[PDB]
Amino acid sequence: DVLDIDHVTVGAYMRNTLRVDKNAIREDALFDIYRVMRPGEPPTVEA
Amino acid sequence: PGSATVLTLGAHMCKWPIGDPSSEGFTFCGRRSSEGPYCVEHARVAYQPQQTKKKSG
Ligand SMILES: [Zn+2]
Repeated sequence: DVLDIDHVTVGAYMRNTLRVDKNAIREDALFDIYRVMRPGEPPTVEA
Repeated sequence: PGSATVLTLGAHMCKWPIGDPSSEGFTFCGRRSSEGPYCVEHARVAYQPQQTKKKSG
């Protein structure tokens, strides 16, 4: 069980997207989304 | 009772009042309480304990 991705029918676009993002934990993604939505404000896990 | 009156109150000292200002003996703690008006022993009783507040922005 390694992978099933060739270069003729399927692409590695989804896999390549996991190497450009620097966010790993869900809190990091939530903070990034909050910063993108409400810029210039200290994000918190509750808000 | 504290160890400093209302006159000998320097910088980086406790300022939590004890007693009544209109009474005979009214002083403050006067301890190592830098980076804050009140002391560490009273900072948790003065401010809102367990700060849990959030809204939208
Ligand atoms: Zn005090």
